[PDB]
Amino acid sequence: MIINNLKLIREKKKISQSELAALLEVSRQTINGIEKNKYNPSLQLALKIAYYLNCPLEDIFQWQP
Amino acid sequence: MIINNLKLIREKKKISQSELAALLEVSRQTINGIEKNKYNPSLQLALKIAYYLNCPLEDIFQWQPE
Ligand SMILES: *SCC1=CC(C)(C)N(O)C1(C)C
Ligand SMILES: *SCC1=CC(C)(C)N(O)C1(C)C
Repeated sequence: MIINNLKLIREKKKISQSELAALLEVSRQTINGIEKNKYNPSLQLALKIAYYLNCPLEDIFQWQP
Repeated sequence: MIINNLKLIREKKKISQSELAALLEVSRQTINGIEKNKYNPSLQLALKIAYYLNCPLEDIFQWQPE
């Protein structure tokens, strides 16, 4: 019930997974897992992802009732 | 570290803790713990809070860059 646009946005910005993972200090596998909807990040990791992609968080992770 | 403004925004909007809790389907203790900086709201809960408070999530929850 959270939609995410992480892969689309990352790719539009021409950032690789390995590049984003290093900024975030997480495994590339964890970025990939999020992109593929296998699990969601904690709030802090989500905020760091938004910070390093320079997009509002709700552009990347969307919830709606 | 995340700094949050939930108390301030909630009270400016005249929403009580139990009111917010009901709307979000969580306990009042959960809302209070976020506001007393005990408790870490999940990404989903944070998104629900931003949705109903109708503020950008980063107005409510701010990561301190590090
Ligand atoms: S930062 C917002 C943003 C950038 C871009 C990748 C061009 N987008 O499609 C959105 C609007 C998400
Ligand atoms: S929605 C943004 C917002 C509303 C109000 C509660 C009046 N605020 O102080 C901010 C700017 C957080």
